[PDB]
Amino acid sequence: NLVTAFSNMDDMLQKAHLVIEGTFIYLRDSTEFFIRVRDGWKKLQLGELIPIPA
Amino acid sequence: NLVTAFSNMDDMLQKAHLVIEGTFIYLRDSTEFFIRVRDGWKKLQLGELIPIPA
Amino acid sequence: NLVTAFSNMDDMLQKAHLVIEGTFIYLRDSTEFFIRVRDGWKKLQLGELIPIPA
Repeated sequence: NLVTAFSNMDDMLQKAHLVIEGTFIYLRDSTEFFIRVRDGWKKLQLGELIPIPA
Repeated sequence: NLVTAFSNMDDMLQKAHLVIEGTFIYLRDSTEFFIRVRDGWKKLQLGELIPIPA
Repeated sequence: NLVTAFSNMDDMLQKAHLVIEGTFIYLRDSTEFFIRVRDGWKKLQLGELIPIPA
């Protein structure tokens, strides 16, 4: 539907049925993103962390 | 606005006016993602399929 | 929450507190995408512009 999150990848992996296909998944611990697709997930390619200006 | 989908890329290509710029596009057949932008689309870089745990 | 936008990267960089972590950020001028994460942003890897069919 939109975007949800999990503490980490393993939490995401065990809750495949709680996420509808085509939804974005944020991993709080690693600040990474995955997408729930048919029969699994796919990792979104993200760049290096851009620190917030002072 | 958010996220929509098409069966495949060609269906997406012929419906450019049905998707507002800045929207995410899921291709059901290839489980790929595109983003509708100014004057076209851009393919989102996704990783290999991560199979669901047994 | 979902998706928002800025004219360009610099406008985005000065408004870090206007975007909640886990939100997608579209840059109108460069038609690029970033994601607001913990302590900053991360650039989404996008492909070359796919022109709209005539």
